[PDB]
Amino acid sequence: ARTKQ
Amino acid sequence: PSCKHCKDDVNRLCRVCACHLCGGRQDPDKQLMCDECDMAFHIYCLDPPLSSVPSEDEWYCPECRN
Ligand SMILES: [Cl-]
Ligand SMILES: [Cl-]
Ligand SMILES: [Zn+2]
Ligand SMILES: [Zn+2]
Ligand SMILES: [Zn+2]
Ligand SMILES: [Zn+2]
Repeated sequence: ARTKQ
Repeated sequence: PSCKHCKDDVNRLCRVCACHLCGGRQDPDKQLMCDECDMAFHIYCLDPPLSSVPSEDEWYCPECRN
C-alpha cells in the first residue's frame, strides 16, 4: 500500500 | 496555504490533509493513502487497526471500498 511516507 | 481547512498549522488537527480519522500528522510512514480518494489513514486508527502496512499494492479506505 502507498503511505504518506 | 496548501490546505485551506487548517492553513497548514502543524499544531492543528486536520482530517483533510492529515489522518482522516484522527487528524494527526505524526507517523506519515504509517499513514495509508487511499487509492480512490487519496485521504490518509494511520494503520492504528483503522477499525480494525493494522499492526503493519499492508504489502498488497492497492488499498482503499473504509469509505471508498466494497
Ligand atoms: Cl476543517
Ligand atoms: Cl470524505
Ligand atoms: Zn489541513
Ligand atoms: Zn490517525
Ligand atoms: Zn478513500
Ligand atoms: Zn470522510
